[PDB]
Amino acid sequence: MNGFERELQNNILGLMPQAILSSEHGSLNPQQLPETAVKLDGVNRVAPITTGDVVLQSARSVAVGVMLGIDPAQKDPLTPYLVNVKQTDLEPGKYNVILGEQLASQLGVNRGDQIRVMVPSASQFTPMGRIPSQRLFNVIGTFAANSEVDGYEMLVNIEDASRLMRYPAGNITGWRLWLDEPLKVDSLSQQKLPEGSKWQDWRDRKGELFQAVRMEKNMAAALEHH
Repeated sequence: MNGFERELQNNILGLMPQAILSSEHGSLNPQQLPETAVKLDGVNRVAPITTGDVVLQSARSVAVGVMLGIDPAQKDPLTPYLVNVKQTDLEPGKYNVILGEQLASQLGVNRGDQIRVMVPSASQFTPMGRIPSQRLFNVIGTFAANSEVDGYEMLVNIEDASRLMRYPAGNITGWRLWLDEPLKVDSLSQQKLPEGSKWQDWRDRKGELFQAVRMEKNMAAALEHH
């Protein structure tokens, strides 16, 4: 690689979940499967996460995002890129949100504004048709990492995220993994997993990027026989 793999890993895969150990169906109960029980190879850090695709509406515009619900007390890879805002302000029940700076710009919002956050996946039935699980969140700041995630990721309190996802209280999406070697997810996904758990990874969202990694090695293989 021309630094290709290193750049992909530091600038794309650094700032998004590389993999998540979730439950087979629906949400995960961390009393059933606690952090202590996450015993896995090739993993150097684990953290709880609640994540999903969201639709955002401000006073002026609409946008798509990826909600990262985190334990505010634990450092996230985005923590160094926070712009004049502390992650610990994502207190549970406050429905605060730190937006990627470009996502904030698309929405025309600044800290002190509210945005409506919808999870159409988690819609509730009514006699008048299905409505998205939704709630207003309070913008408290931004992050600026100069990465694509600036345009769509947002950080919220994990419990607030779980509520929006309509999970049972105390449940989470699963355990976010940081991998020694994130380009090896295909092999890592084959390892022994806790019963009832399922592996997912960054290929779900960045399929063509993973294909590029594979095909660029194939190219090396084919064009440099030596």
